[PDB]
Amino acid sequence: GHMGNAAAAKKGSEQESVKEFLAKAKEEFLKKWESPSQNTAQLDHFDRIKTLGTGSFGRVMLVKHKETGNHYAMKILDKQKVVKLKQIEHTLNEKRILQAVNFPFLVKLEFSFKDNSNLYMVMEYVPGGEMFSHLRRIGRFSEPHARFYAAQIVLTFEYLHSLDLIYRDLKPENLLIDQQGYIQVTDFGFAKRVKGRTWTLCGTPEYLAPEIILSKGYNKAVDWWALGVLIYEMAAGYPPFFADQPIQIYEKIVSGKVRFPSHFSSDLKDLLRNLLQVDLTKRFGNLKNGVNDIKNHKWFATTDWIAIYQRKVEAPFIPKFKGPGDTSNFDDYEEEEIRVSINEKCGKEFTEF
Amino acid sequence: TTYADFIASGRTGRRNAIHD
Ligand SMILES: Cc1cncc2cccc(S(=O)(=O)N3CCCNC[C@@H]3C)c12
Repeated sequence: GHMGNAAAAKKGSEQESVKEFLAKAKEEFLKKWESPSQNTAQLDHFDRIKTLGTGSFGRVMLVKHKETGNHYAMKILDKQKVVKLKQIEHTLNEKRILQAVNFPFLVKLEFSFKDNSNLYMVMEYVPGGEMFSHLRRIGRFSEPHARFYAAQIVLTFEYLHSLDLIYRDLKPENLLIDQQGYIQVTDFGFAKRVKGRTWTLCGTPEYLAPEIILSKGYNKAVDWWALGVLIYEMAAGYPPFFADQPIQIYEKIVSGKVRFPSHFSSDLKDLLRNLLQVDLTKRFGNLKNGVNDIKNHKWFATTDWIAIYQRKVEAPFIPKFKGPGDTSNFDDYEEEEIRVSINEKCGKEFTEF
Repeated sequence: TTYADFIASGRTGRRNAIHD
């Protein structure tokens, strides 16, 4: 067969050890989910430094904790705006997930709190920038470089899916690079506990699985489709399905056709055809052998999965870092006040935050 | 080229999710 006796035994043992790790991690997650944390700091405990990111969600600021000198990324959400945009459940869900998970590639929430006007989630500052920026600047990542990042996503999804969490938000924009060159996943607003199926239309056009577009019930396999999109985009420099407008993107996604750059290896194309598989019955990550079809694929043959988890692999790329509080790997944004009203807003809606 | 088609799409910047 493909493996001789020693390799087959080693692989089997490794796969059983994964099961043992995940069972313990699920026990720990459920204990923390039952009994969270809350109101663990306040605004005047931090110095505001610079805005690192913005969106309809609100803003993320680099802050420095006054007592410890530690830098953090503080996400600030305007409660009234969260309500107007119908994001109450997503915001509460994001905090509850972040509070309960623990994995080397998932950003750590250190504090959370709220005032009359805003919600605050204070996370570890990830100083290396967005994968998106590096990808657009470099153009494309070599297959080994793409593989290093892809392996981290595979392990992260293996973890999240064991907790029955579907991620639903994968894209280079949502992946940050830490000081050692490893990935941090950060955005959990669209993540959901789904042991079975779910139905919400959500995600980013280029990364949507066909069954989402086609308004079907869907499952964790959408994350494996999205991994295929990510690997393709990392290795090509552009995603597999693009067009001027989302509707035309969706027509390409559902077609069952994908084309590859001539520089893609045959191993990469084989993996991608099995991830970018329209037929759920055939998609890698959704078959009887689960995540193992991906981890044992030829394209990952050089990947030492435990060494990646342990962060013992030398990263192919280390972002520039001049010291704590270096913001140079992020863009510049207009600095705006953070006003907090003398009147509590939306207390009932956010009572559990 | 396919790269030129990507540039022509106008979707080379940060992409928003559907709900935006
Ligand atoms: C700057 C930054 C730096 N360090 C940690 C961070 C944690 C979450 C979000 C950011 S963030 O990148 O500002 N950011 C905003 C949220 C929406 N998705 C894009 C991205 C994940 C952090």
